[PDB]
Amino acid sequence: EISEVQLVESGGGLVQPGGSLRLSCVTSGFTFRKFGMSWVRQAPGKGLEWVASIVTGGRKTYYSDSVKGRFTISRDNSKNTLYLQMNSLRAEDTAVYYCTRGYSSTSYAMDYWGQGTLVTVSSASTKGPSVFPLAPSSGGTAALGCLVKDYFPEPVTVSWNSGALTSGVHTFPAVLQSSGLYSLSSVVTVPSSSLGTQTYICNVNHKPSNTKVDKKVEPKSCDKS
Amino acid sequence: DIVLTQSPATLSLSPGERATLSCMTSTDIDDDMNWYQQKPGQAPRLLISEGNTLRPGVPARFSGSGSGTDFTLTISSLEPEDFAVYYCLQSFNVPLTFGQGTKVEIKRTVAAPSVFIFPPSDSQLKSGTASVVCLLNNFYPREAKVQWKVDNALQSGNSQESVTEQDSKDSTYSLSSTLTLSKADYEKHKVYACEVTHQGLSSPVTKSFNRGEC
Repeated sequence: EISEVQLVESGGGLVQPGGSLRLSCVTSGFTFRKFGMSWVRQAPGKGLEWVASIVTGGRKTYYSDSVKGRFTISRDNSKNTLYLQMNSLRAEDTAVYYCTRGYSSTSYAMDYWGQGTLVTVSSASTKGPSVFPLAPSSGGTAALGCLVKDYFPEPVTVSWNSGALTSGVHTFPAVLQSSGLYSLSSVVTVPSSSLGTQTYICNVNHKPSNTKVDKKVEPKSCDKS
Repeated sequence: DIVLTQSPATLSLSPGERATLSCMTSTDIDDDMNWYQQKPGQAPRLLISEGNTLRPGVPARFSGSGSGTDFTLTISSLEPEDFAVYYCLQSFNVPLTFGQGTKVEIKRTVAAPSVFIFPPSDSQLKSGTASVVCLLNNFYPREAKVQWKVDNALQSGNSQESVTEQDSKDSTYSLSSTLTLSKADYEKHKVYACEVTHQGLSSPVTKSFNRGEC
């Protein structure tokens, strides 16, 4: 429906420290020039943090002390578009960046939010994960999984048996390692009696590297039970 | 800058129960208090706007109250879809500032973790690293301690923990603790153990293996 307020972000992605990125947000479902707009960000696992706001007409702007002098907010009212030019980027600027609309003529309180776009600032080069088995070996149920190690940037997706296996699956949030690469595991619990009979395959997809890895997880060869 | 302090950090309640969340400000904000709900992987949603007004379309069980420096969000009777993180925001002046968040969490009965330990795979060792993984599966409540011992020596600084969101079906948590070593360091020792302490266990539980055997 054409009444739907939408704020669609773009221009995010990968950058090295010291580098630059320009975010864009294209709006619809309302008269763009009639509303103040803001950028708000959220570092992984952290809370909401306001970044910058701009008035209806675009000649007046406000910044958090964290980004002042590095970031510039602007708008083009003829294109329904809001911008965030981000210069001299640092690792601490890694976050999902949300475009938001101020709810009233005097307030930047956000009423509509975009889906957000991830910006990752790092020296690391894009790299697909290495995938290692967590072999099984408990009330007739066993645990197994895959270690999804050393990839960059976020995110990866993990499924089991091409998505046919979902019950008892837990896939952990990634942790950023001191190498600058990410790691996580995914585990699943299954009947022990199925081990060596049912095949278990973790399907690991990493869009940034265009990699897909299917790792079969089986009991160790030295396991005879 | 205006400081917003939320309380409590986590609130554990059952569906059907009333929830009262608190936001205190460091100075007056002309009642320009706003409340947001956020679920994992989604954008925040506005619930209450300046002047303590419920946003149209938002369920009637949500309400905002308070003035001066002392504000409250109340959910009269929790529904399953209400378990989430809630943030306050002052829109009185710049910089606009958010509270640090309150997690409203699903209360359930205590459940001890099932603990599993996984040595590094041959394939990982071939690439020159060793990750030892300790899995704590399906436990409640969230608080759990995991300690690593290598040849009975307590480790520190070389492990990382990760926790899932509450399970959609049974409302439990699972946690991984991963000990990371170079292959060379892994080969200097024989016995690997992870020790788990949790309210649901009558004593700590250790899972272990020896590098010299299957």
